Amino acid sequence: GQAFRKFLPLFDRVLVERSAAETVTKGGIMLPEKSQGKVLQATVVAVGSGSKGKGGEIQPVSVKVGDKVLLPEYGGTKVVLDDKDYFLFRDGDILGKYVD
Amino acid sequence: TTPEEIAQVATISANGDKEIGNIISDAMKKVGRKGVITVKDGKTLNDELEIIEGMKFDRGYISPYFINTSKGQKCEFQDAYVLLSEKKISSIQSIVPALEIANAHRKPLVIIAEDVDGEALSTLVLNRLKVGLQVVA
Repeated sequence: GQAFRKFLPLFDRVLVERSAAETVTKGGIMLPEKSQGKVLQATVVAVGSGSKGKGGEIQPVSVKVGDKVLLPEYGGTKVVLDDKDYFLFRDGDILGKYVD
Repeated sequence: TTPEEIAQVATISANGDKEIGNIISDAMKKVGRKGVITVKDGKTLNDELEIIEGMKFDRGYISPYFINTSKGQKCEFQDAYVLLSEKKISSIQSIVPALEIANAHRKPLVIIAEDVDGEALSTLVLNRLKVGLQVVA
């Protein structure tokens, strides 16, 4: 796997940083801080070593560092790193990734 | 057929008081002969006539942060957009496009609703105070 700011997740756990939630719309109308919601869009910043589905073989993590992914509404766990937020997820919990 | 006869009738029926007849004839001339006139208690010595034109209703603003004129502690706009709703406006998406169409045309917005709850109130007052767009509820 790959470690991000001295943190290597184990197994198939993936560490993501949630993107900045919107605070203004296209026409200039700006939003309150409470009603921004929880953003489901993030970028994969760290990948685990991969879960051992069967003995004698290792299954790598499908996503890689630098891929824009769509997080589910539920299932993440809190990670604090130098007073910054990050979220740990399972590999199968990520709904999909953005290619460009 | 003449307002003088109306003044005479209102003077005679009010125990010979000429001022009551004059003010009733003035009200008849102002709001029409078949008009809505209501008698109210006064806090001064002499009776007075107040003519209320347009639409007036006994409802105020939702939040006291919508005040822009400090002379009478009222809120005044000229050539303003008005939005109306029979139901209570609650969600963010139900109030944003009205703000977009008020900001794009650069016109004031007054929203007549039942009640505006916390999230839409926060959106309205934050857009009023931060960027300076004009809106009342």
